[PDB]
Amino acid sequence: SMKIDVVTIFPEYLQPVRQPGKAIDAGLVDVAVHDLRRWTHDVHKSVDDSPYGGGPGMVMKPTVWGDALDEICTSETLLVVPTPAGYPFTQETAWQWSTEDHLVIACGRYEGIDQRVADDAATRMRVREVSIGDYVLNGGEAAALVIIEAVLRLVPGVSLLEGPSYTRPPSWRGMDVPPVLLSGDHAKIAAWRAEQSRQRTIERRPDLLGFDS
Amino acid sequence: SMKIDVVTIFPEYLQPVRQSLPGKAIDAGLVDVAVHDLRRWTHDVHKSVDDSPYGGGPGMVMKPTVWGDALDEICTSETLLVVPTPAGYPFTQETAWQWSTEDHLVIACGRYEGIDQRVADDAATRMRVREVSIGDYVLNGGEAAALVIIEAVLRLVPGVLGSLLEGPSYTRPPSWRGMDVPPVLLSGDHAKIAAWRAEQSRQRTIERRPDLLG
Ligand SMILES: NC(=O)c1ccc2[nH]ccc2c1
Ligand SMILES: NC(=O)c1ccc2[nH]ccc2c1
Repeated sequence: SMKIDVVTIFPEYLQPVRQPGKAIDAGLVDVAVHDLRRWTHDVHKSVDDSPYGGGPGMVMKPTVWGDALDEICTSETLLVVPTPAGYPFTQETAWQWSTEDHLVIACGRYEGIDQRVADDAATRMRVREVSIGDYVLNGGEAAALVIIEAVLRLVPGVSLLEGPSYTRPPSWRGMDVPPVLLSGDHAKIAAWRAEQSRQRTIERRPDLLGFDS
Repeated sequence: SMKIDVVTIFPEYLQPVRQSLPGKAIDAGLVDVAVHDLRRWTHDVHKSVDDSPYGGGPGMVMKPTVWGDALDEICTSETLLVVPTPAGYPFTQETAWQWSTEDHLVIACGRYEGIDQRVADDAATRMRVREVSIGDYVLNGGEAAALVIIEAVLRLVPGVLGSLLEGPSYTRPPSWRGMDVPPVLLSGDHAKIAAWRAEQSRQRTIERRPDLLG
């Protein structure tokens, strides 16, 4: 069983998590979404301020985050902070996190979260700053959705690129399913599929096989 | 001015990003995101979208006749057809920049073990097709990848927003739970601040992303 808390200033953006939806329905995992502004005290509910040292944009204040995480996290929590400057989130990471009791995902907006939030949390719990890929999102919420989906499907009770797949009809718009796939010859099918995967990995992801680019 | 059509068997997944678009950008006709239920193009009363894989194996494959009809209706010769797949080329910020100038993106969201390959192969004979992965992890389907792609692309579209890793950022208060903001940031020596940030970036990139440094 796993508990996931997501903290965000846009809780409505996390609704796609209800599809993970079937997983929540079957009660293996519970996912709860929290509005960060719940932990503000001024009437303007401010969560951001200009950066020390200058630069464009705003930084999320540590005070509000600290109060939220104080309430939501325990010492057993794995605190996950999406950020383009994070360690890479990979399938290995997803396997690792799949056996955790409690994930808390802190979703940043603006130019990021004051670094002391993660630093303070790390004195009490395990903290993981991670990137889901080399592109810029408008905030951590889409990353949270990717992480949740990748992790939940590995929870107990829920190399080379995959080649092309085919299903019926065997001829469509004058394009035939590769004949070997209709042959029923398991050895020849396995071989053809390995060759397809090789071509595809070399072409699209040569890095996976230890080649440049 | 970009139109994005997304085709999926879970259209509700994409509704929050649809509603997150700034009214001003929609009012100015800079952007439109439309989401379509793939089952609109099914042929049978059971609204079947998948079938068993030729050659055997686990899971199911999405039917080419259904996808073929959907894309026939939605795509034109000017369309850039995006197909999220773990077997794709990597989607990066460079990709997002390239696609941000397109008039029409169509994102085909697959489930199970993928879409019959003839769908993309046939589409590629009359439009540009891009199979892409958003990272090295497995999702249940393409919807979360579509969300990522839509966000990354649209924030580059002129209007809709109205190397090395970045280092740490700080804001008020100057002291918090025993941790001080690095005094250099308060120094008013902006050449020194820039050099400090550069070194923080170098150290963080070495620690977290050595791949970025050859
Ligand atoms: N690529 C990422 O993982 C990423 C990019 C931008 C972001 N902004 C807030 C969180 C976040 C994550
Ligand atoms: N990592 C990806 O981009 C990814 C993983 C699994 C998927 N299933 C369907 C589309 C898709 C994309």
